[PDB]
Amino acid sequence: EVKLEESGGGLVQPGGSMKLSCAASGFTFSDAWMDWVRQSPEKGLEWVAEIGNKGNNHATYYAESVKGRFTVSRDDSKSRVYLQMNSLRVEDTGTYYCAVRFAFWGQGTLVTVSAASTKGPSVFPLAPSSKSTSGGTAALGCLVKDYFPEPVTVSWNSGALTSGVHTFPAVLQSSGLYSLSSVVTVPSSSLGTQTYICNVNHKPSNTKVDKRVEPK
Amino acid sequence: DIKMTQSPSSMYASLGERVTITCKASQDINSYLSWFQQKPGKPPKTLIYRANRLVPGVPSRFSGSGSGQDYSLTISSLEYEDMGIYWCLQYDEFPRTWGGGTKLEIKRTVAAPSVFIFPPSDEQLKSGTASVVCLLNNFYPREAKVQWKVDNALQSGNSQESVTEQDSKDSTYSLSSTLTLSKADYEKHKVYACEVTHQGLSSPVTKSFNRGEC
Ligand SMILES: CC(=O)N[C@@H]1[C@@H](O[C@@H]2O[C@H](CO)[C@H](O)[C@H](O[C@]3(C(=O)O)C[C@H](O)[C@@H](NC(C)=O)[C@H]([C@H](O)[C@H](O)CO)O3)[C@H]2O)[C@H](O[C@@H]2O[C@@H](C)[C@@H](O)[C@@H](O)[C@@H]2O)[C@@H](CO)O[C@H]1O
Repeated sequence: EVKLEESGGGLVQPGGSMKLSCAASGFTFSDAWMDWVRQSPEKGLEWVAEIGNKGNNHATYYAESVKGRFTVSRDDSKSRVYLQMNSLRVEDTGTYYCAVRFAFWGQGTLVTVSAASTKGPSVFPLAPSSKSTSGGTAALGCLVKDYFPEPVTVSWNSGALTSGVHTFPAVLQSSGLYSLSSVVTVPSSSLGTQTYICNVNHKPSNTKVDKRVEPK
Repeated sequence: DIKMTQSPSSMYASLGERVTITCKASQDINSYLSWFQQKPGKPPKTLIYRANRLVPGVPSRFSGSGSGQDYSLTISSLEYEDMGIYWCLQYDEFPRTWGGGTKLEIKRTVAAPSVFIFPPSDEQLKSGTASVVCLLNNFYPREAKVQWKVDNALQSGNSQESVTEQDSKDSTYSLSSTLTLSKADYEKHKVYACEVTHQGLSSPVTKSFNRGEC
């Protein structure tokens, strides 16, 4: 099976540099031409760079937006393709994918070009309401507030609770920090007997929080 | 640059229905056209290359057609796992260029949301800001309106919301809205209300709390 795995992303300041790498397996790497493609909500998918195989002497090609700033290269002995990004701009922010012959894709690596500093979240309870009366359904959750950059993940009860969970897209606040909520619906009759813990991970700041959410 | 235009931008279809979506280039691209499916948070997956060649491992309900400038992808009979965003790519020339995507979602019956309001936590208030949250759980279709009121004053410009997608477990949407106030302003008012309008509700539903009342 073909496997591709990008690495090297994260937060970098405007004007900075970052090198992405893509490790490949499951095909004859030296015969493959490879591409970098990036994605954002604002622009959709955008082709970034291509490097040929031996048949065209490893010819390289670039989107006009990155010409002179980005360089694609490969090391066949390592089965790696690389993207060196210099003079980075805010609009270079996005998820960067490596692909073989536009046929198989890596999982992507998120590149955030921003002058803002890393900040871990505060985690606040969304506590189930005292008005209720049971035999019905209650909702509870966690508000993961004021973090940068993306992403955050949330689980409930260390992954033991998945039905009824909704973890929402984050919103970018006017402060430049993100906020996200995660909720679950549960029987109101369970509130006195079941424990509910949201497990929040903000890898960009190495922040992990387990927040127990209780009524009142 | 070759401009790629997909149509429709978004649509719904019922389980089993035939679906056809189009991708048109601004010049002849010689069938160097691929189609891809993408789920939220995941990479593209290539379905079809050179206009009509299926990638190994892709189900045969997918097929591609066209030549010159005009291309189409057909799902002969939709399966639940086929929801997602479909993209096209031309690779006849440099730069390679992409269409804007077609979002495909699954039809289901109308569902009115259950609505929940959450006060700011005491923990958050300690540091000067209050977030009030309104949850709309499991509704369909997606169009919904949240109106926030504070002592009957309509709030505008001080809320943000986001919505979940359909996925393998859920065919409805859910929506979270956060109203942000300063702690000082939060403590000056009593009645916090979230009013929800949705086609599945006979009349708008309001959920509210009074600050400082159990
Ligand atoms: C197989 C290979 O790497 N061949 C290269 C050759 O690249 C091929 O060029 C053709 C031109 O008709 C075409 O662009 C091939 O692309 C596709 C295809 O549409 O056939 C893309 C598909 O995603 C891919 N599918 C899968 C599942 O991998 C297929 C598939 O590999 C082949 O059909 C199998 O034979 O390929 C492309 O692979 C390359 O040609 C140069 O680079 C091309 C990208 C294009 O710009 C050409 O104009 C250009 O001459 C040559 C020279 O480096 O070397 C061969 O080895």
